[PDB]
Amino acid sequence: VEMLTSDATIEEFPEAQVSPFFKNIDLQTAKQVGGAQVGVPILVEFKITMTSNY
Amino acid sequence: TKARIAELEKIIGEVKNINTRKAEVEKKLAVLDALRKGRSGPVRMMDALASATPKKVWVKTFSENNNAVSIDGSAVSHDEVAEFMRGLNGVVWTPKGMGRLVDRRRDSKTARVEMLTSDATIEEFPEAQVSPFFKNIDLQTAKQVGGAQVGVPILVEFKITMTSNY
Amino acid sequence: CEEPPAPAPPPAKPKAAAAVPVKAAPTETGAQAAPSYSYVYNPVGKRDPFRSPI
Amino acid sequence: LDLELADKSEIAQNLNERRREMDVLEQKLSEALTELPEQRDIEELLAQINDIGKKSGLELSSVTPGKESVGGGEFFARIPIKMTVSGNYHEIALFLQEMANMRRIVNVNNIKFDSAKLKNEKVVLQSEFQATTFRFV
Amino acid sequence: IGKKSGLELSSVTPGKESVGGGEFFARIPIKMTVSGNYHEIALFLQEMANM
Repeated sequence: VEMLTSDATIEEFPEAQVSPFFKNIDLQTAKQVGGAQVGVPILVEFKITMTSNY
Repeated sequence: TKARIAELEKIIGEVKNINTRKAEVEKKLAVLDALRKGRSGPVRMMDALASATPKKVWVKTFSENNNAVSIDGSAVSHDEVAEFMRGLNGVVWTPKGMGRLVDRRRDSKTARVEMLTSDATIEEFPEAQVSPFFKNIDLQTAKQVGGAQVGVPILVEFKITMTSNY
Repeated sequence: CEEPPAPAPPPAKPKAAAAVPVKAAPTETGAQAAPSYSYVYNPVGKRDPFRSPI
Repeated sequence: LDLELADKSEIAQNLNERRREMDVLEQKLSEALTELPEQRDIEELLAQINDIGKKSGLELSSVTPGKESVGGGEFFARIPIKMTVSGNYHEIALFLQEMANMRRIVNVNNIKFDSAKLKNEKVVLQSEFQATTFRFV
Repeated sequence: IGKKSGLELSSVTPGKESVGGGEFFARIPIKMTVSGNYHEIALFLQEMANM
């Protein structure tokens, strides 16, 4: 779904953390899609990439 | 007059009866929140079935190489991990060597818990010391994992690497 | 004017004094905390692991 | 009569402010708070955080206020402050313990820190501590 | 006493008061970090112990 930024290969430094099991790289993108007169979604489409643990 | 003045002596009698009890609930409970941390303290991160536990608290992974031990653990707060780190050593580490085990950690190819920073090869200068037997290189990382609505751990996940003596 | 105070009464203070007092409270109250402190911590302990693995 | 009517509104308001925080102080098994006195001075909290940071030797790389937690209490809006300081482990333990010994309502909670040097050629720990004070609603 | 002993005072770091280090006293620890010669640090120590 090419609303999305691309990619999946990099090197990561932790800023903040809540799951000890997951290394999210970043919220790669996010765009609030409104819709039209035919219908809504209105919400925030997004994309994330994340390496877990082991 | 004499009616509502009485009303007000009573309402202020309340407000004072009030204000002095707050400063004691206040402090009793600050104590109570130290103590709940004093009962979480002796307890956890990582479930096991052991009669006696060799460490003060439980931890996660332990992997050695007959020169250094790269460990993986968790502690109750900025305190028990400070107690644990003080019990070992403290070091100014400098020229680090990168080696194929680091990338096997980035690869996930050697099983561990990738909250952790990597590495296990460097050169160490002592800052402070408590065990004459152990050269801790540094608290490689530490992150307080909160949990979710399905459950807690709330504690501070951490990682350390340490070469002993002999 | 009003005098050393006013007349007999002294007077008028149904106005001064009535749209004053104040309301006092006076709030003999909201000062400084000792707070309070919690207590630490429960272990006896053991060995297991970690005896065999070191 | 008219001054006493002043005292009645004053003390009724002080009663409301009791209910406000005495009943919050009687709160139960869940989350538990620290004591809440009316601190009501924020900029001095930021300033004193900067000072304890400086005397601990830490570089304060970022202080970021929060949003008030509109559903974090019926009688108090919690404002969280996320602080971001770098230095030695001893110095960040120090910074934390000084903020936990302050005379203001900066309840430090969820802590984190990590090694800020990519290549890891010198010791350095970036630290991000979360600490909040509890304004009224 | 650091300066007259010839030492470079690379860091002085106060502590936290030891809330459970006494019923009648809060102990404040101060960690001092000075560099020089063995004779000079022995000196610095003995002067602080004679203060």
